[PDB]
Amino acid sequence: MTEYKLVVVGAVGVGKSALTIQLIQNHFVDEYDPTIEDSYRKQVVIDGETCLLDILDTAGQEEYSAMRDQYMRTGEGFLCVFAINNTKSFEDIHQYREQIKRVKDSDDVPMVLVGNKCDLAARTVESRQAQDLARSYGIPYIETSAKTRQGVEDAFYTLVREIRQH
Ligand SMILES: Nc1nc2c(ncn2[C@@H]2O[C@H](COP(=O)(O)OP(=O)(O)NP(=O)(O)O)[C@@H](O)[C@H]2O)c(=O)[nH]1
Ligand SMILES: [Ca+2]
Ligand SMILES: [Ca+2]
Ligand SMILES: [Ca+2]
Ligand SMILES: [Mg+2]
Ligand SMILES: [Mg+2]
Repeated sequence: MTEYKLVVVGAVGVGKSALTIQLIQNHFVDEYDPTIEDSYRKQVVIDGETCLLDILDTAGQEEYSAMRDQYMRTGEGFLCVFAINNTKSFEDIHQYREQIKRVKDSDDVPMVLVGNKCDLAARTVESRQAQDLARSYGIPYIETSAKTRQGVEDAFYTLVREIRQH
């Protein structure tokens, strides 16, 4: 069957792991355990196609930035996550995209911009601000909550649909 290699990137604490775990295991992780690098694999049906999602959950701790080149090499599409209550994480997106761009030597790498924690009211990144960033990259912007599940399937499935346009 078709395999899609997805990679989830973004700053510390934005909810990369909680998003992936909500998608794959259908529950919310409330606690914080920093990730080094974990892999998840699950068979799903997307738009009638039975396929395998292979998802790499990466570290947001800058201390592990040296690992980024390797995972940017293998991935077919990237979920670039920030949190809507974390302006610095939004500003950090470009460093993730710029490296993805250099490593892929491409300006059309499949990606989706994700604004996570949309269940929280302490918003400092307005939807339109993120829409503008995504537009400049030529990719969709989607808001999610790993806590409530809002947008979670949408974000990952949209990334699959982006890879399919490549
Ligand atoms: N309210 C709310 N909290 C969230 C959401 N997503 C993650 N969190 C919380 O934010 C914290 C960090 O989440 P986590 O998924 O570990 O972040 P991460 O981006 O994987 N961190 P790291 O880069 O260190 O691996 C956890 O306490 C988690 O419960 C969300 O959508 N809503
Ligand atoms: Ca829980
Ligand atoms: Ca390279
Ligand atoms: Ca692009
Ligand atoms: Mg994590
Ligand atoms: Mg502002």
